[PDB]
Amino acid sequence: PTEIENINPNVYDRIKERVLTANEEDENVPDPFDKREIFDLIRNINDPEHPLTLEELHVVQEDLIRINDSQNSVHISFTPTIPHCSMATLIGLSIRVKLLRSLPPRFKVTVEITPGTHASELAVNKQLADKERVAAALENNHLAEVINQCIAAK
Amino acid sequence: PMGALCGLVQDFVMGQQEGPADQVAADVKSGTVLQVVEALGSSLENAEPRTRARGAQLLSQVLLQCHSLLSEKEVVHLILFYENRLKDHHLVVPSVLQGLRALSMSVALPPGLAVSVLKAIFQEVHVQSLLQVDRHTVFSIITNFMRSREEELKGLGADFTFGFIQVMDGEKDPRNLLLAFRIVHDLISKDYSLGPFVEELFEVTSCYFPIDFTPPPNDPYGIQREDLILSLRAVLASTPRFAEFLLPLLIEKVDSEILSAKLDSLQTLNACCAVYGQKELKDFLPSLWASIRREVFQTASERVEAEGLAALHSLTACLSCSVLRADAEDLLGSFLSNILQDCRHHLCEPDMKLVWPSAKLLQAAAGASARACEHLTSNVLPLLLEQFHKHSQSNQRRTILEMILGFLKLQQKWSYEDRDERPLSSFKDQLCSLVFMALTDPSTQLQLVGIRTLTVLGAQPGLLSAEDLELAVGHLYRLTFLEEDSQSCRVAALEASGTLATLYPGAFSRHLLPKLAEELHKGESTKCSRHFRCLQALSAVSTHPSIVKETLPLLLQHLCQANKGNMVTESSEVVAVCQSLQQVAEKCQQDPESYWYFHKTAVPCLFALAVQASMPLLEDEVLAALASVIGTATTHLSPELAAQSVTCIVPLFLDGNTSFLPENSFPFQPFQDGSSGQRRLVALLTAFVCSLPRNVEIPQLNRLMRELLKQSCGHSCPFSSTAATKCFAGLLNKQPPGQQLEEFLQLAVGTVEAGLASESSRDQAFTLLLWVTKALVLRYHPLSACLTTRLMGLLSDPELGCAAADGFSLLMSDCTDVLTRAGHADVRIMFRQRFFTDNVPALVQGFHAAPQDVKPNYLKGLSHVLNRLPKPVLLPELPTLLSLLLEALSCPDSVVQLSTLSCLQPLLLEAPQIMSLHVDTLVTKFLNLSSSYSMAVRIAALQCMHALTRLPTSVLLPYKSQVIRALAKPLDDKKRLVRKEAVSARGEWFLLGS
Amino acid sequence: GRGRLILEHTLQGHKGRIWGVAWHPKGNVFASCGEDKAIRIWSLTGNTWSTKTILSDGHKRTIREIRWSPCGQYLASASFDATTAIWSKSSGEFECNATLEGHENEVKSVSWSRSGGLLATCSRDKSVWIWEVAGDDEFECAAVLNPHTQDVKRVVWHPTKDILASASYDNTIKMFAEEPIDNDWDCTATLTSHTSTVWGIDFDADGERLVSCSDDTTIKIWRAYHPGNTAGVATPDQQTVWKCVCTVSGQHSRAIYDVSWCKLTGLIATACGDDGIRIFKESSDSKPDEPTFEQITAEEGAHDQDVNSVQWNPVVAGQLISCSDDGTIKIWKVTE
Repeated sequence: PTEIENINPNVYDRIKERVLTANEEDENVPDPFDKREIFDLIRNINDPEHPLTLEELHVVQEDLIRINDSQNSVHISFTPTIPHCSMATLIGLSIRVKLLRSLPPRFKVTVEITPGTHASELAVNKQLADKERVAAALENNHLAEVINQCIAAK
Repeated sequence: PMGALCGLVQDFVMGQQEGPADQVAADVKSGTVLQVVEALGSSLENAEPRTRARGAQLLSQVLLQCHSLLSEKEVVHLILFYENRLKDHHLVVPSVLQGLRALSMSVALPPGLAVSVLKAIFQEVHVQSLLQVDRHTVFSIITNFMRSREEELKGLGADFTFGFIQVMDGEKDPRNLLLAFRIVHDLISKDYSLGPFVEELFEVTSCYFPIDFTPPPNDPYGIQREDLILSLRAVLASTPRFAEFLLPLLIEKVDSEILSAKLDSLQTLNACCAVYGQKELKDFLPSLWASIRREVFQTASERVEAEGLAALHSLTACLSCSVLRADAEDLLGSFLSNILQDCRHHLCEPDMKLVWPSAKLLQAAAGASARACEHLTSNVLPLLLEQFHKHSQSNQRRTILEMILGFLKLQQKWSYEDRDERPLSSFKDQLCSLVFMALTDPSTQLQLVGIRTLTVLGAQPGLLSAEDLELAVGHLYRLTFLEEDSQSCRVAALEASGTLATLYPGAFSRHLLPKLAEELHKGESTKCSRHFRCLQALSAVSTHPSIVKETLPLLLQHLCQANKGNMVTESSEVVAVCQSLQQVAEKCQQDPESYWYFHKTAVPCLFALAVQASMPLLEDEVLAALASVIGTATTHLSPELAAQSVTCIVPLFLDGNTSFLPENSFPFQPFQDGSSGQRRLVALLTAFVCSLPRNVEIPQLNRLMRELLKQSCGHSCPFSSTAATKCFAGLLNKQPPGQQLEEFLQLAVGTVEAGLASESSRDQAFTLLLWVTKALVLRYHPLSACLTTRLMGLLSDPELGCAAADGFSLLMSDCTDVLTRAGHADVRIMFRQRFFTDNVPALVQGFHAAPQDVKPNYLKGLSHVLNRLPKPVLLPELPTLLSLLLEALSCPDSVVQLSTLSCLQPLLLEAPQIMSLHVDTLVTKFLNLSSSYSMAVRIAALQCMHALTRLPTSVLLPYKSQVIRALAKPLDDKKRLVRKEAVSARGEWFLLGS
Repeated sequence: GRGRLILEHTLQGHKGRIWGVAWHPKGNVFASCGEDKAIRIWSLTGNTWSTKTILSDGHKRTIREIRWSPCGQYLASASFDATTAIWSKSSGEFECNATLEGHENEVKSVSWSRSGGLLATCSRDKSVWIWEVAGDDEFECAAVLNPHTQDVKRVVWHPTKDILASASYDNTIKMFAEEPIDNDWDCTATLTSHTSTVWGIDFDADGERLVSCSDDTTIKIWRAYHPGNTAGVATPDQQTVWKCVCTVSGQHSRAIYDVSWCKLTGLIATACGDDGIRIFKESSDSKPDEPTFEQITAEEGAHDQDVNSVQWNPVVAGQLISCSDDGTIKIWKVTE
């Protein structure tokens, strides 16, 4: 819960970017995969219905991403806009397609709805975890076209 | 013959018109007019209207070709006949008016006849009922008489303009509309007598106004919209006789919600203000500004905004000129205050969205006349100052100041008198407090705006309090010292430091130079960024000659205090001192005395160097930056001062004379001894002698170059020998084509080939060859033809082959130290084209006819050329050359790999049809290189794999499958950036097909 | 483990992911399907495996599974284009003679009965179709069943009898038997122990047991209990009931997409999403009511991506084949 006499307009202000890690990577030393790199892969994915990114709508957040480079595991928790949003599966699917194209095949990606943030979270998580149904969905030309529109970088 | 003439008639009437049209004209050209009009009279006397109309049209077609060559006794008769036939005939009139147009183009007619010619046509024929083409003929008859006989048409009085008023009442065609506008404009331009018809004349023109259109059947033929809108501006703005009529129309138009209209009305208003004045707009002057202000707030079109602000400008300008005209009373300066009072409450309003456009308006009216702004600023400033102190928020204070800033600039723009300074003095001390407030605020933006105002108040001719200068300088030092801020605030303060320094140099010698002198020895006895601040601070203030006379000894003293203590070890910080000196010399080249003083301390600079050789400290490379500093001193030099310093420097190297330099160095032969120290010092000569004006007038060029050649290769030093070649070539390039230059070349090719003969020092001879061929290449001197094709042979030599590649690479790039466009070294821009053309046959032929072992040396050279010429010329030779550029990627050298990749990347996006023919070998080479040891190489290779997507889908599709599989490996690359590039590349490769 | 799994061959014929592989009943030929919409028939000549025929244009979308008829004559392919193609070598070359349509969505699985006259398909439309084969090239639908509430993943016929088993996205397995008086198909029993999608199923040699692998990272052994059974298990209905008598857990990191039970050795192989192939053998002293299965050998890095299918060889004991999303087909030889 949050107070009514106290409201913090600063959240509008809180969105920022910092992509300066080059010095550490300048040498020949390997650079582990981290939360920041995955977040940079999904923060600018466009919402299917609105002219804003998943980051601007707080659908994806850096601290909702868990990753272990050595154990080849990536977990993404995304909060769809409103609990009865019928686009939750589409949004998570665009996240999957982006990570599927951008991540090494050794990485096992899990994309789930943030717990308690959607009425049908169990059913959506089950669809996104079924690799056969995800593949069959990508063979839908209209669906793949909308996904490509969300994944496009501009 | 009359039989032939009668026949031509009948043939025309029967429909064989074209032959007779020209054949009757031919009979006219040779033969008579009266015979043909009598033959045609019979055919025209026939009862059928088409039998009259056809005859008349073939009469006019004749009269049009005959033109001038017509008797006065014929012109009268013809015009009379035409009048009678037009009076009697219906739908025959078009043929008649074409003949009247023909008759209006002759000049041998009586005065009364000419006047009646048109008077009768507009009293008889109704223009609106007539066809578009025929209306064009009627209008052109007018314009004809409006050219041939003005005195008659003017003598007709105002009833001519009235008659024309009715002919042009209703006319929709654009083609004639421009004609009608011309007639109106000429009725105004020439002093044609307009009677009570001023109203009537404006009435017809006024109605048409904004609508713009294009015609579907004839689009380019149909003269476009802006053509018509401009012709109307011309007529509606030609007279102030239209004022009491046009201004109410334009206001009517501006207040209408159609945007195209809103525009044309202000564009016209601006054109009117060029020929209006005080009285014509006086009655409607209050209403007009309400409309201008209106649209400056409301409108979203910035071109509307701009034109309306231009309107308020030209308006107040028109009112400021008439303050001198009206000797009795001025009702013009009252309008300015009527604006002020109407937006005072709007500015005072705490809302910041409303405040900016009204300030834009006040600035537009102020920047119209010095008289206007001296009223406006003096009235506006106290309100802006009051509102500055009322608002405690930062962004508000920044905007308020940015608004004040404009007014201040405008004050400096026109007024130069002591009059505008008098009310400004009342606000002077109040303004400074705002400037210093903007500098103290933690805002970066507010600071920058304060700096912007500081320079503007500094620019001011009007006197300012001395204390403020003391304060301001202190503030500037605080802003140049603090680094917790973003770099921008620092640079802004440094630039302003120089700007104000040229105005008031005492202020910076009083409150900045001592502070920095103290800070110098406070770090002399984390450390580098502290040094940067003050060194650059002394560099940036070095704008006034007095300051230069102070900052130079301080920097040289810091340089001669660096060798005594522990500062020589840090070669980086010594380089920084030189960098600042080079920047001061760079500033001194403006004022002649300034660079004269700097050059007389270029001497102690070389002294501090000679001493370094006399002892047995500075790092070998630090010297090069010192030499670049010396070079910046030498250029821009008085020819007499140049001779003076040459006769001090050249003596020192050549004979060891150190007379000019101070005694401490005396405790010396660089040329014939063999001592390493003195040989190192040659590179300062490279900077000097080779950075002199074209008219060098050197005293002993022959001996110096003679010594240089032996020094260049005989010593065989790692870098000292090269400095000699660098210098020799630097001076050789600059040398004019005198009978000496060829001797210098004889000695150059001599020592070169001689060193190439001896086993012991091939590289020394090679470097000299390189620099000599370069100097002659940038000159396009014929001997470079041989020497470059000498370096062509050396590509096959095992010892020097890699050195031959290095040489080609050097020839391909401009270098800072030797020969520069601003270093007074002669160069022509087109050398890459000239060099490339010669190179391709030699290198391509050499590559194919080269043995397996020393075959890739030729490609290394070709690449160092091709990639360094990213030019148009690379495209037309690409079909032959790309085959090699692809095999250039397979070279093991990382520099070659990088250069060839960097060059190939845009080619894919500029000329893809030529590239798409080599896709298989393109993708194979790129994917091979996206897995090399070098990080940068992999990044480039991936960017080219990402660029390959730009080619047509058709050629890419058979590769998508294999490509994606391969691109999986770089996704798991050790470095972060190579993963970023793989992300982009693969992502694009996935969207290839749908 | 005491046992070892040895890689014999690696084949990279397809472009993209490879979904299914299937042994010819003679064990000297196998087929493979994948994302490339093509079927490849692989024959063994000497010591080298090679593609003898390539089948294209048979399906417009991805081919999920292919299954050989008990006769070496015909091949069936289930694809995402809602069709099931039947291939036959009537012209001396394999051609598509018949096409089975009817499913509304993508067809996930095919299977042939032991006799070879019954063919079963299942799709994402939650349905299971059963077809009859009158003569060559002709097929007649016997029944359309909609018992499953979700996507049906696999269909497998009984080795000894004409019983059909189906695994579904609804976490359940369903048995199908034909009713004696009317000769109409109906659902026999429902097996509910998995907590997530059941991907694969396979019968024991005799057919009284069944493996099932699931998305819950576990495999389960099901035992058929007839009415009047010796155990204390009672059947309220006349039909036989199946019971989860064993659950192997903690052995797999991710979803298990396929499982194969060899009819020659009794070994069980699993194809997991952690790129690992695991071999299980029943213990010597395992009880028929609480069997214990132990992992004798495994190759955790069997593929570079998810292992989609594993199939034992019906003729050669201990020879396993597998395919994966890395685009590779691997033939293995296990030695206990």
